[PDB]
Amino acid sequence: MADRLTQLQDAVNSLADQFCNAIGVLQQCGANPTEEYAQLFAALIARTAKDIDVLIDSLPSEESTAALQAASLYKLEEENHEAATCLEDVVYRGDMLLEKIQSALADIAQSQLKTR
Amino acid sequence: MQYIKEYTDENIQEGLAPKPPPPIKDSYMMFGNQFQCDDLIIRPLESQGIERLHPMQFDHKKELRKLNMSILINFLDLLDILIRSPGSIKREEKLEDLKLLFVHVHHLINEYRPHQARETLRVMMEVQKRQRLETAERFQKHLERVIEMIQNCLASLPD
Amino acid sequence: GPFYLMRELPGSTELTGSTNLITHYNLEQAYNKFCDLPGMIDLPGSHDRSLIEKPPILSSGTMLAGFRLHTGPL
Repeated sequence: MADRLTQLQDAVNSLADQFCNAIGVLQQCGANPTEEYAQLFAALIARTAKDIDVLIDSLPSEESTAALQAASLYKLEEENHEAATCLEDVVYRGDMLLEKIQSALADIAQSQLKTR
Repeated sequence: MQYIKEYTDENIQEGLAPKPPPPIKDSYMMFGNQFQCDDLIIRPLESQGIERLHPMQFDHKKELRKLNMSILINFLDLLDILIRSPGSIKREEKLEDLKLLFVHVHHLINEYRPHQARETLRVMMEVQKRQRLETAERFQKHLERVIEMIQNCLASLPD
Repeated sequence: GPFYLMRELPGSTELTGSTNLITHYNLEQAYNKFCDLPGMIDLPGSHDRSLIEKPPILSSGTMLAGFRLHTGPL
């Protein structure tokens, strides 16, 4: 969904689920196997921890918050209204030209039928 | 399955005798399992049912960086507190403590979304203005083509 | 500075399952000994309703008696 919040939340959940099973799994199955798993698990957990640190810097600071955004929207609302008027000023010129040319063509057709 | 009868039977009759709809309530609503209390803050509230250890500043970023080490250190402390004391009761409070920590991270992270939600709203207002201007200019351009055309016709007619 | 909700870990090595529980519980020499008594019993006697005795154990007038019952020699 390309959302910062979704990615951060997902990473935390994997760590919780991934580490709860892993500790239990270590207790579950006992030379070569125990040592390799220790590194494999430490590796992932370490990777997840690094990822979490990277994520925090990306989010916006205390400044330019929601109230400020609403304030920004205000000034913007007035600007939008003006923009709308532009098109309502542009229109009706085509309408008057169109009614003029319809009157002209009706007059031409009438003259053509009356000259007979 | 059961429809209401004694509040609906008085509908087929004319005049102003039909009852008005109920005005808008300003009290707590008891419908459903959920409490659904009126005028609840949009942000989730941890004030009730959750202990508060948060700072006056209420900055998520400062806490997030500190919280991460604490959950991790506890994870490591919970690993060996089992061997240091297997029969001790404090292990399940540590899990609970861990559960409390899990309740906190999600609660603190959710703080950002309302601000994030507000940002989505501004582009909609902003994009239309970016779109409306283009339509007006395009319309003006189209009209111009027509006018220069009728001037060419008016130039070629009387000669 | 301090992390949130740090506390004191327990006493460095209390009673665990990582100790040698037998040598701490003074049972070493019995194991070092140990690592049929019917036969042991057999040496004292001959060999070793054995169906009946077990059933009796599963649930769980000496002079006068002799006088009362007489058994023919031949």
